[PDB]
Amino acid sequence: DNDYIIPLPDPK
Amino acid sequence: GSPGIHESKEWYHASLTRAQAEHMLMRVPRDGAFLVRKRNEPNSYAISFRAEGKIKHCRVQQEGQTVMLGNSEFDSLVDLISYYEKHPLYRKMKLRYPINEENSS
Repeated sequence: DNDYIIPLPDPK
Repeated sequence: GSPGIHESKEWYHASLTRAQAEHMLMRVPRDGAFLVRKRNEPNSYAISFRAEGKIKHCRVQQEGQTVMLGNSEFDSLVDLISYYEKHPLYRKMKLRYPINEENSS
């Protein structure tokens, strides 16, 4: 799963 | 400022090839930039941005009440990235690169 991510301010 | 509330036009994409954005983000080494685009429906948006050279977009969701960019709800598409513009989006990104490496020094 690449070319996409979640905008979360932390490693989790 | 004026141009952003509700109606917007300058960073969101919804016409040109969306996959072509990845080939345009790889041409910018050392940090990339932050952008957005539409998905296969009016019920979900995405953010195409990248650093180094490993192009990666994102998928913002939306409900019938408020929107959910991730750990925060902001029905406003511009206010969503407005506060997150100064704060960190992913584990490092920060939408602090509104341009490609060329004259931001």
